[PDB]
Amino acid sequence: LTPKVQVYSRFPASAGTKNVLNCFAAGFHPPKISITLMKDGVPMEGAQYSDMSFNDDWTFQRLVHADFTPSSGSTYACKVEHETLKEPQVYKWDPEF
Amino acid sequence: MELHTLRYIRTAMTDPGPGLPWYVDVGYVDGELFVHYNSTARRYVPRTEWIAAKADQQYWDGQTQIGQGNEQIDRENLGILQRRYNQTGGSHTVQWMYGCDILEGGPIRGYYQMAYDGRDFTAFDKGTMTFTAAVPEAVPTKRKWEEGDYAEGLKQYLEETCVEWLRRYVEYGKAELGRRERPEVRVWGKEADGILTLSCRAHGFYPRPIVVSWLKDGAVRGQDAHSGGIVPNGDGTYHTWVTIDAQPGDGDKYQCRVEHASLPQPGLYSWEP
Amino acid sequence: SALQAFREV
Repeated sequence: LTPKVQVYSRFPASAGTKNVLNCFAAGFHPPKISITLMKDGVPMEGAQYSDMSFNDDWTFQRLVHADFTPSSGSTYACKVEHETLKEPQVYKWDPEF
Repeated sequence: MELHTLRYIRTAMTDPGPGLPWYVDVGYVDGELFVHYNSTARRYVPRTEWIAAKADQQYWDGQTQIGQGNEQIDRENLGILQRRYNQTGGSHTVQWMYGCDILEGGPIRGYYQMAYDGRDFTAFDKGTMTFTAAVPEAVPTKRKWEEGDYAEGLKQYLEETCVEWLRRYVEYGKAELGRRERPEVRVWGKEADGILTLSCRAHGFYPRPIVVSWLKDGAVRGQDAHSGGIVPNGDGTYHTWVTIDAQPGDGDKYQCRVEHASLPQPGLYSWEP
Repeated sequence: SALQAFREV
């Protein structure tokens, strides 16, 4: 079952203001998965991986989150690899500022 | 009416991935993660400040013993099930979910369920004191467990032990579980291909339930409106977003409404320039 | 408290 992925910040974002970038993958099976937060095509440092869980329907989910300060000049994304995907899938964060 | 829930889940995996534990085991009170065990650490650790503060070493050691016991049995179960399905290698998982719900302090639900490779396998039916076989391969498990008379002990756990502990946990974490955190909401718009997509995003709310609706002409508009559902932040709070597609130039006709326990009246938000 | 599984499948 393919992962369904959302990318969002803890707080509504503003340039130069400290925040947390989240990538949430859900609805997937098998549980093995690679989720990587990225800035300008480079992995973000300091990423933390919440305990893996699963929902009432047995499908697996994982949150990854990293402290960051969003910059206007940069693009942020989540790269996901899973057996159901022939190639890695990149999900872009919308800064909304 | 005061509702509370205690839920334990566990997973045993043949293929967790490089560096990762094959067995993971977590508990939830009112949907909030409070304990974690895995096969590498070989102990339970707290995941809320209230359980860390209020549980003593005997509690941790006692839970750790149960985790280690369950790890061992689920390792065995993975092997048993692979043989029953005539399977070697590949990716397989065993999952369990069980617990109890209380309403005004009294039990209203107790469940104990297993899945193999993501599909229902067996469940306890506490009312008939039997086990259900969801698939043909579960019929030998039903037989074994019914013949072994385990239903009495499981019923006692679900109606007594689980309930007594859930009452204790809700006391330990009463202030945290009952708190309210207000969402910070932002409306944002993007036009592409002749369509103005408006977004209403609610950041950082607790508790989890929320309603976020797009209005036009005073009326809730589910047509062309799409919710991402409710997703977690790192910190015990939640996030949601809802979009709606509009005609360019129609942005000021739409308003997002947010209904949440933290908000005595619904929040109303519009798209700024 | 968690429950120790009572028997293998």
